[PDB]
Amino acid sequence: APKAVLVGLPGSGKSTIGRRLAKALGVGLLDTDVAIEQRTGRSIADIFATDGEQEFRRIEEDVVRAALADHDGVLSLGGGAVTSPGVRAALAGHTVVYLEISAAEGVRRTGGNTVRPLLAGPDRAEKYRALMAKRAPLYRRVATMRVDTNRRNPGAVVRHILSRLQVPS
Ligand SMILES: O=C(O)C1=C[C@@H](O)[C@@H](O)[C@H](O)C1
Ligand SMILES: [Cl-]
Ligand SMILES: [Cl-]
Ligand SMILES: [Mg+2]
Ligand SMILES: [Mg+2]
Ligand SMILES: [Mg+2]
Repeated sequence: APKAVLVGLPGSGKSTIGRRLAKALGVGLLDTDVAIEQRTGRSIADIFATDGEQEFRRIEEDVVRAALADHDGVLSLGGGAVTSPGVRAALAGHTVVYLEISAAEGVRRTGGNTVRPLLAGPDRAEKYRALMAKRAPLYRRVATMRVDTNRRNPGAVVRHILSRLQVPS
């Protein structure tokens, strides 16, 4: 089972923190979005476009649950996985690091050409605020450590992580 599960909105640093925390802990990183693409042979965008979000969430839940059982390193969950009650259930007992980010920073960090079915223009900031407002309690409900990625150098936030995993609380 994972040493740590990372959750948070798109732009919260899951891929990069993932990478640094994993190196620090000395194991592999698995991103459940990547795992979904590997298992299905499909892009996430095609699943959303052609089959819809609800089908995506069921697939995702299955993959997340498998990963929680079979992966031994750092696991990063796609931003919306926590909207699935079964995903929340499966996370019980695990170490769950919530990467918290404000809307301004998250919006800036997600504005390139990455395809994002649930975060595409116009009014991307409005869409980001809506995801944040809805998902905030869900992230909080599952997390065991929360770290602020707004301003600290990643390498830093991670220190809050390696150190924090190690001592009581
Ligand atoms: O915020 C979301 O719900 C998503 C985030 C991505 O990681 C992908 O899992 C997908 O585009 C859905
Ligand atoms: Cl790594
Ligand atoms: Cl899901
Ligand atoms: Mg990096
Ligand atoms: Mg894709
Ligand atoms: Mg299916």
